Amino acid sequence: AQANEDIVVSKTSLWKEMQYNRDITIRFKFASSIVKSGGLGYKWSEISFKPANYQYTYTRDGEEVTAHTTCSVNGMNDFNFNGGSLPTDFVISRYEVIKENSYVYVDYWDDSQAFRNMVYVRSLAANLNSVICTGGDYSFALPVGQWPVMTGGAVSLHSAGVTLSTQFTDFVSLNSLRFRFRLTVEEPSFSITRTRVSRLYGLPAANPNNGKEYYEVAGRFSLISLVPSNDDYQTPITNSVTVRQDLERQLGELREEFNALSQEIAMSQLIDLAL
Amino acid sequence: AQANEDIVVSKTSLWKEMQYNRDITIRFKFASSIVKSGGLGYKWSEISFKPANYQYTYTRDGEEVTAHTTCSVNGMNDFNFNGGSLPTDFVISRYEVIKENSYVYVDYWDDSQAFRNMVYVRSLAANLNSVICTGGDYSFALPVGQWPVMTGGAVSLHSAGVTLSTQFTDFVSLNSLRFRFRLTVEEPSFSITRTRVSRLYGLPAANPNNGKEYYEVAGRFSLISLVPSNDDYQTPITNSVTVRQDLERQLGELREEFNALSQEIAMSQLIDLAL
Amino acid sequence: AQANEDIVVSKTSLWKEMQYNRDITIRFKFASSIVKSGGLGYKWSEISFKPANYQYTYTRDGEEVTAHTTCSVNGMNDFNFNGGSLPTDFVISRYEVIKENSYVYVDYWDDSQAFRNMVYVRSLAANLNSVICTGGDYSFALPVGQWPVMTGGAVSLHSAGVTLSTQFTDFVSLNSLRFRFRLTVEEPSFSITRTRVSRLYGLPAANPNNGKEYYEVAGRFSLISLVPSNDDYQTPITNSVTVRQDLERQLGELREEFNALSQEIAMSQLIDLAL
Repeated sequence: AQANEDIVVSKTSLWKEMQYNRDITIRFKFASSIVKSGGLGYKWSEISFKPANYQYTYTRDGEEVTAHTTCSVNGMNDFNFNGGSLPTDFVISRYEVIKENSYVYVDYWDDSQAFRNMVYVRSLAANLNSVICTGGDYSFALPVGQWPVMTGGAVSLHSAGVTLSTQFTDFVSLNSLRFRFRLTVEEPSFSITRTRVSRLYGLPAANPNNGKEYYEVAGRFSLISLVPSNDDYQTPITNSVTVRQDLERQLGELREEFNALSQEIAMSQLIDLAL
Repeated sequence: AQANEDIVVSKTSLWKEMQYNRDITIRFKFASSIVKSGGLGYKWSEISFKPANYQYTYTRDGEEVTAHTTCSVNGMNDFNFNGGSLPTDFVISRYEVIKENSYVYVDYWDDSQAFRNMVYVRSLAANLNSVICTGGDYSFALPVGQWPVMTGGAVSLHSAGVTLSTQFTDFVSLNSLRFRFRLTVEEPSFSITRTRVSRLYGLPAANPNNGKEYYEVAGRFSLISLVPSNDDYQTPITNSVTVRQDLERQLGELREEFNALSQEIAMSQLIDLAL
Repeated sequence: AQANEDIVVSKTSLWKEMQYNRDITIRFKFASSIVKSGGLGYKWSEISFKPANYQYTYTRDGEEVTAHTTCSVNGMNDFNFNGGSLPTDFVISRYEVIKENSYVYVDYWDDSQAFRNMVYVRSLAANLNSVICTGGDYSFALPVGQWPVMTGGAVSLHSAGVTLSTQFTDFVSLNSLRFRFRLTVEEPSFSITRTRVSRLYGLPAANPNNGKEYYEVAGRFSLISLVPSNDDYQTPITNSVTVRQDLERQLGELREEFNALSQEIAMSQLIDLAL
């Protein structure tokens, strides 16, 4: 049997149960959200994860296959480090770490025949190989003084159950395959340099990629889906999203008031610099 | 005939028409969005509603059924109250109130068989019982002076038409059932203490829940859906959302601007503290 | 024959293949996002496009049909204009323009039968006529100085391929038809007045509607869709979205910090009015 088979286990007039058994190259990537509190610059608000899309195009056995992957994390632990109540001590209100109790979700999609009209799926199963995700080096750019660097962190992702999901984005909506990963803490630990914290396992949520373009893991998946017998039917993929108009309005009002305040401030500095 | 039946009104080679007639306990909940303008703290920008999720797990007749509800409002009336044009007068540029002209929407979903692959439905109907919803007690936190409190408001929710809908979220996407509700004013009227306004009907948007963990209304729904005869197919439920990336970018630019302005202000405040 | 046909090209127990061929009135609309940087008010951070919803109701040949149209743009170029490094020169960090290399997407939907349970489509085609899109006059509200006005700009929208799409919103979710448009620059150019920029082509992202209520283009489409033979099945349309809760949380922290800073500024300014 080919590595990229496609078989029919039942076929009525309009519908047909098509089996698919195919190899895949999941190339995903974390993405971090860094919110820094105001004042001088010595207090950071959040260092968390954001679901991250990554579209690529790889080579199958004489075919070019475009893909779309989306990495997310669930059940992460919220740590924090506060060394003083004054505006000049380095503090991080809340930063996220990954351990055993957390999980790493990866939605995957391709331009192949398996994902063209997939809305129903049974007999789902996959053979995935394990990889090692290592964190990088994030230099907290303080206004003045020293520059602590959050450096280190290694954690091994192991295959787990598989499910379905939907990758929503501002361009495409994809009925996609959801691969789960569990975590086993590894030897390289992450530590904030020039600080009283070190030798704690996990992965940091500042620079997980470690300056990499992606994390690669190869796999195979096997399912049975409902596809119309005619191989010309198409399910809507693209999107045109206008969600959270109330949020857009809130942001517009905030920008208006912020421009008014900055105007008032620079006017106070202009009158105080017009002698 | 049972209360939670499951019938097969037809069956083809792959698909099947199934009828589902089931009892439900809609435990829903509102959620308010408050926005406080800058300046001193006597001026409020908006007090509105937001679509509010609530997931839970209730006992059926010997089954534990996990449920998921999402409330929302439409056609609400935007009242205002301005005591003057000064920084020190209490003013609320806009706050939302629920009345007869408006409608309340409640999306409902469960982990039962009626919802697993529900994409098509007909003969939809439900017999819901009416309830009462009373407003809360929201104490406007003013910087200095007395503390006005929005207190009162009671409206009875009457059952109306039933339809389908979709509960999108950052975790799950659900093909759900949409109960509609109309409103009738009641005797308890809402009013702001220490203010020249009172004896006006409706339900405030500051605290509708009245501190209740949820509002509860029982119901029953009967319908007929198209499901695959093989009860192993699964429709995609989970999500990994990255919608409004342009909005994320705008928020990042606004954070950068506000951090730079706060750093400027803090430096200008600290230069005067070196004597 | 008919202009609004509905044919049955095949039929089985529960499903069927229907062919719909209908005339339509695509009344779409552009929308701009004008972000103004802080400071004094001479510096503009960005002027971009945003996907624009517009819903209406128009008269077919004795039928009154409700419709919904969502415009978007893709591949738009980013131009910039800096007059100096000072706070007092009129600078536009970025404004978006449309040209040949770019494309305009229009997702279209009606309440007619062709869209009631459309999830699968084949033999999709369309005949569209060309229209003209022209820019208005966006006067930049400079606090002091002259008044630059971005004016002009005209482009011819020529039809292109048709596909499927999904219009998502905070209210409705529509499995819609995606008409694509390619562009050819016209003679009327866009120019900012009292400024050293003119005789450059494209469409300004400032006021693309030209003060109009919509841009109307007639059309006709033909397709072949899979529908339940029982013409009573309904697919979920309405929504209740709670997406980007983390973004809402970041915006709320931003608002709290901004209110605290504004309170500090206002107390600092009020303490100097006690004589």
